[PDB]
Amino acid sequence: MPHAFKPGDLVFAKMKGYPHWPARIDDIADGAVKPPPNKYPIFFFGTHETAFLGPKDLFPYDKSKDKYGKPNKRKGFNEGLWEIQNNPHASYS
Ligand SMILES: c1cnc(N2CC[C@@]3(CCOC3)C2)cn1
Repeated sequence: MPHAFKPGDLVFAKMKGYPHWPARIDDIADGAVKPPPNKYPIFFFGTHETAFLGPKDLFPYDKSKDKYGKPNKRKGFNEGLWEIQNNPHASYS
């Protein structure tokens, strides 16, 4: 049965106005800005942007990839699909 989300988990993350997007739950570095309550730091592959999202917008990657893991015209998306599939735990700093 599912656990709560934890750093390192791979998802498609949904934001208003964008397609479900390959992403990971990030760690918060020592000294770094914490998310608001009930929110997770989401790192979007390809764009390499961070946003804070709750579980309603987080779809586990394994379950969702057949639906959401197809090329998209949007900037950074296809790079994002390569990242999540090929090196999802790398440093993208
Ligand atoms: C400015 C502000 N937010 C933006 N996005 C928020 C979600 C998004 C999906 C892929 O990367 C992150 C795009 C883009 N530009």
